[PDB]
Amino acid sequence: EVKLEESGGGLVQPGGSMKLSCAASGFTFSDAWMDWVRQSPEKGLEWVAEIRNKVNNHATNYAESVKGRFTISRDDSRSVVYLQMNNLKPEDTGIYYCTGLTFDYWGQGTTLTVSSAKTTAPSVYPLAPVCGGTTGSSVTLGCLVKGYFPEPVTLTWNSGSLSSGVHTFPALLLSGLYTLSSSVTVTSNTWPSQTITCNVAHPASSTKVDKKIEPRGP
Amino acid sequence: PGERGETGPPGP
Amino acid sequence: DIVLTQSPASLAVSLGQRATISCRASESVDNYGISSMNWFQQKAGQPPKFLIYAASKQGSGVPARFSGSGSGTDFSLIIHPVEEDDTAVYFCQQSKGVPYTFGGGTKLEIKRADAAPTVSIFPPSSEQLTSGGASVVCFLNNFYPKDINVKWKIDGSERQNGVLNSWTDQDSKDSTYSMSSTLTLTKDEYERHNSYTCEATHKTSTSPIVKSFNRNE
Repeated sequence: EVKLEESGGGLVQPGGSMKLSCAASGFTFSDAWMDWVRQSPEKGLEWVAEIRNKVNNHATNYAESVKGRFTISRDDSRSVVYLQMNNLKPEDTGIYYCTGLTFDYWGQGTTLTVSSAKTTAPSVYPLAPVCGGTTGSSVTLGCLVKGYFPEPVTLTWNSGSLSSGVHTFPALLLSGLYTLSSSVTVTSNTWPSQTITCNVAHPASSTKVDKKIEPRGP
Repeated sequence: PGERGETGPPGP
Repeated sequence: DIVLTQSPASLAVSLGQRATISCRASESVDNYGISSMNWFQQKAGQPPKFLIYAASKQGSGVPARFSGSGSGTDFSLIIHPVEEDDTAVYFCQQSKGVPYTFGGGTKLEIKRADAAPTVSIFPPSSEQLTSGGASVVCFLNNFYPKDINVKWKIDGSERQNGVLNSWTDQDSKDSTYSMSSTLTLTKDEYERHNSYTCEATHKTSTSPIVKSFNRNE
């Protein structure tokens, strides 16, 4: 199977620098043309840069808005593509995908945020049902992630084990800081009998938090 | 096609 | 630069029916006798996935029901029969020459029978209160259509400031939508008032679904 893994996104000041990199496997790398594509809410999907294979002299091409500032390169011996980004601006903010065989294959993306705002870790609060007990034959628990920057966080339930019946909602900006919540629904036998734990990771601040959902005591 | 990709630019 | 313009912006189709999405180029994408037009599918929280190339040819391993047509400046993606899992944003994209450019995307929604939300209400957690904050949270899960209204009441009195609503993208399995509504207050203001209520007005019922608690229970 083909596999692409980006790394090196995060937060940076306007005017600063950042080097993304991409590890590929599953196809003959030195033959492949590789590109970087980015995605923002404002401009949609933008092709950023191309690097061609050995046969095409490792030729490079760039989008107009990044020429002079961004440089794409490859190490065919390590199967890696790099994207050096200098003199970054607020509009460079977005999700950066590494693509292989032009756009046949795509990585999961890495997030780049250009802002002079400071990294802030999230508070994570377990949301248990109302003091009183369970309405019915299923029960809904929750988990609130408040006050973080930049994006993203990743939230799971029982470290990924409990996946169906989950609704994790899009983050929103609450006066410079992001808030999101997630609900999970199980049958009333499952909880509280078996313990259910909200797991939140915020790579930007090296935060990993686990919050067990306890029923409320008066 | 194993180099340029099926989505890559047309070429002679 | 070649500019790709998609239409419609979004579209709602029943299971088993045909969906047709268009893409118009500002100038011809033909080169070497091939129309350099590709289509991608982006599900929620995912990278784009490659579906069609050279206008009409299916990507390796891509299902039978996705097909494409066109040449020059006018192209289209056709999906038949439409399935639950096909809910996504579809992009056209042009590789005739540098710079490579994408369309704005077209949102496909799957039609299903109406369904009322399951509403759950959550007081501020002990941990949030001891930290000096207070957020009251309402989950409205698994409803259709996406159109819904939420109303907060504090002591029977309507409230608007501090409310934030976030919808999921449509579910890939059951074609429903879910939503969180979050009233955030100062701890000082939370502890003045006693009765917190969350009212969901939705197409499915004339009278709302009400869920409530009192701070002292």
